[PDB]
Amino acid sequence: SFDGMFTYGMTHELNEKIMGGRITKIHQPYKHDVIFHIRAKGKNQKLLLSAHPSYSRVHITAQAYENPSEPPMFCMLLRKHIEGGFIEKIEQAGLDRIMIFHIKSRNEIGDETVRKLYVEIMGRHSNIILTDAAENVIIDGLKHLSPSMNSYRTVLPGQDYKLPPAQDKISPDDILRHLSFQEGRLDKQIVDHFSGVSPLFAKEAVHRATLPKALLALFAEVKEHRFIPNITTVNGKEYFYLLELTHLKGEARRFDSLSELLDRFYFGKAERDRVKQQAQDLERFVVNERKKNANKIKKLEKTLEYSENAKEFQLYGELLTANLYMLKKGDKQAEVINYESPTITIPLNPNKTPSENAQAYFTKYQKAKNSVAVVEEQIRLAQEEIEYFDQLIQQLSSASPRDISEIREELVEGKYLRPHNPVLETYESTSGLTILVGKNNRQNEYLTTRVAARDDIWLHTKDIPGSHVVIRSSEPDEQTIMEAATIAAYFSKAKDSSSVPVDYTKIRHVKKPKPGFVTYDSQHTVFVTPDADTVI
Amino acid sequence: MRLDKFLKVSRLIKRRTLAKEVADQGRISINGNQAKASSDVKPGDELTVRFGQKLVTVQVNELKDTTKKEEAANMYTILKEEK
Amino acid sequence: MLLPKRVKYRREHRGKMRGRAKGGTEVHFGEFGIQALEASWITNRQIEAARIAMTRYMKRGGKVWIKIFPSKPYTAKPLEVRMGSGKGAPEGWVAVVKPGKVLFEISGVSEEVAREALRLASHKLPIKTKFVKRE
RNA sequence: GGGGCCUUAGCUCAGGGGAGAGCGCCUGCUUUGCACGCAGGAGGCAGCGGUUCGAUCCCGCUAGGCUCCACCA
RNA sequence: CUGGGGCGGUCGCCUCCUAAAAGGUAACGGAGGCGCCCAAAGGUUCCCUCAGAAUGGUUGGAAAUCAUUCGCAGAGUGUAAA
RNA sequence: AAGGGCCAUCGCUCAACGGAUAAAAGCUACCCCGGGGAUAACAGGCUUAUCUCCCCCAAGAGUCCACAUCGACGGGGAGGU
Repeated sequence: SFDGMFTYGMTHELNEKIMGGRITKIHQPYKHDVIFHIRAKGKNQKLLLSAHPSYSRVHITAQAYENPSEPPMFCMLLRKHIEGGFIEKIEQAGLDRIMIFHIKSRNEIGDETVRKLYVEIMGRHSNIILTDAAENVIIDGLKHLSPSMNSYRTVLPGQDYKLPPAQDKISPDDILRHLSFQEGRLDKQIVDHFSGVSPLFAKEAVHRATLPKALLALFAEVKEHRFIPNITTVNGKEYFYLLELTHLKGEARRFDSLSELLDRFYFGKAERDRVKQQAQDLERFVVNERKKNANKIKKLEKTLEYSENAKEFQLYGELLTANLYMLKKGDKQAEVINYESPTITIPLNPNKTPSENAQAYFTKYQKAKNSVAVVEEQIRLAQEEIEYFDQLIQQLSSASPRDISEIREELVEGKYLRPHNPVLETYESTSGLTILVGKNNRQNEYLTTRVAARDDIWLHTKDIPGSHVVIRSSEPDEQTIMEAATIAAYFSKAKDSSSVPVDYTKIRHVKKPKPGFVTYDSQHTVFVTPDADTVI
Repeated sequence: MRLDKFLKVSRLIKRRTLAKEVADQGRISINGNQAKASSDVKPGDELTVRFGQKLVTVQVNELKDTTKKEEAANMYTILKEEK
Repeated sequence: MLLPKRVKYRREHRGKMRGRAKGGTEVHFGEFGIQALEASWITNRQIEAARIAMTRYMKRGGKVWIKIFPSKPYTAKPLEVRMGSGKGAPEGWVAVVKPGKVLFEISGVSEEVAREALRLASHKLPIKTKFVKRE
């Protein structure tokens, strides 16, 4: 996104405001992020800079996020040589993803001095540097970089500043001259000709189908500041750029300020992605446990198929006790009839009595019975766990962070893990009603028990796994009855499933019997389907 | 202290192993004298170094062991680069 | 295996079991008790053996009320060691007992059951005993 | 068994007035750029007791580990 | 010195128990401390009386400081114990 | 006058703290003398923690059944290898 084009746009459009901006205050809220509260054009404004590699940028934010309690070294060094400054001029560094502030300020003796603040936004190896005007000597540096990387340039203070090697790219037909359009995949190699390029921009321009026209038109657009700062969302993966989206299916939201675009982008992505990392790291573990339990019961089942001789021994003991008068002590076999009048030949111990033998058959029946009962109990345990984790994964798929924070504690309580009234969440409903729900099992149970009566109605899935939701004393019309089905089908084991039946039942028959093993009676069921955010 | 330890704490070289490796190659020197990883150092020392062809000359200002990141480079100063 | 949680001195002199008991000479918490006819030291393993014995014989029976607690520790040097070089390390815990002293009581249970249980306990104990009841 | 040393984040370290420095593995993100990164796995004084307003920091008891010794007939 | 020696540990002083109701009393018996500190932590004159608990009361919070009745003493007494 | 005496006072963990010198660690199986059963290795003796053996209560095992045979937690003795 942050191409040389976006850069150059910002260069002019911020000099629009901050000609000679008086740097009133300096702070460094986060590691690779710095705030200036500047006074320009008779107004105070915020100026965020970021060398944070993926989020490295520059911005002006209405959200002065948080000035730190600690003044760090870099912040204080900026205070030393820039505080109370004066932003004479801004420059674009020749359209590379780099910017320059030509700044003035009085030294410790009131003699006016100048400096060149450089902001190189390269991606993973962005940086912020401060330099002398005439000497070009570096004075400060955010990411000191020693030449063990055997690189062209160097960061360290005192040294003469140097810029990166500017590649051999014509920064602004010439592509049809230089590049052989037969090459294909030219969205790659427009980077090989132009300076300010994203593969996003290159692809969206190449998809306009010989297309020098698109390049020239868009370059004129940017040069004229004719762009439209919007954010694009191609099924998630929210992207943004000066130009709108060109072809893809993604949603678009437009803005008046690129600065507000950056605000509304990064203000979430700072932590949304962290929460996603946590969620996925947890989901992996949960799936490992559920998969493990499934394979465990597979082991138990395929083991069970080899010790199942119970009924034979039962029937044998029955027959022997029935025929305990024809039988010698010392015999090997017994031609015996079943009480269908087959004739079975039961083996014996030629040393034992028939009483002893029959009792041994009863003993073996007892034993096989016991072992099978054990295995069936273990099966029940494992299947309960598997269903618990399957519902859990459904919830985690249809989750919010507010419920994920509760789910973590639920599992730490279950001791699968290790390291207060907000329960429910609701939206609009039919009949101008409110329908509350909880993606967390614990919050759902809290709502079902403590937030409603017995005669109220609970609406959930009529199927394997889904959430639990209801309105406070849910006794509204069939409109609300069918509206609850949409909310049920949305947050279910199969979202967007157009054949999902919802079960509506009186809370008086809601079984509060692992956790969330809630059975139900006094129930009816209606085939329904998922819906949109209009379900809110 | 020792050269390799000094290089690691000053973050010239990221691994003491690599410091030892280069000193054993003898790519570097001190005060015009070829040196080794066990070579003693101190403030005021003038250090010649190589990175392939990139030759470097630096000056030693301080030395320690706790050496957090940005405070590392305070330990010394660049002087000159050749090739 | 009873234990005093905390103690001043982990090492004490042993002492002398002269005379009869001060108190605890008669059942008053329970009905049917046992008392001693000698003097000796008694250990947590002994008392818990007797306790679990009577409770297994009784299987739900009423209440017991042991009347002692092994406060005293007793040391024992390690094995195959010369004399001297400090006092030996503690080993366990001990209750000291005079004659005329009641050890275990019983209530909630008939006399025959009580007498049999206390017999069983006496055979786990070292000393001579007597069956007793409340006045 | 005896004596000495050690037992702090995943690893290595410092620090009687409130445990914080660096580094690494796996995963994820990430990108135009000459190995220049970021987030999470996670960051917790071996334990017990005592003195102090307080303890990693003083004392004592015990466990785990490393080294030394466990000889004369 | 040594319940043979060696290795270990200790070697002087203070407090308690052992110690057997004067005193004293051993052991490689049991527990702990000292190799100082205060120029006011001394002298004198005059003054008054503690710790904790329950009530009420911002920040004040279980626990500051507060008034409040109870309160031979549970506190303090430079430091170990008597 | 030097120097000494008297008075006051300083200098030592001389800590092995009534301090042998201002000044000092080890091997001896190549060893030697004087003495000791005042003191160790073998054996004897006393003890018997330990060891061996015997026994008590008896839960429990023993399909059932404490005691055919085993015998937990616990207890008491003998012997003197």
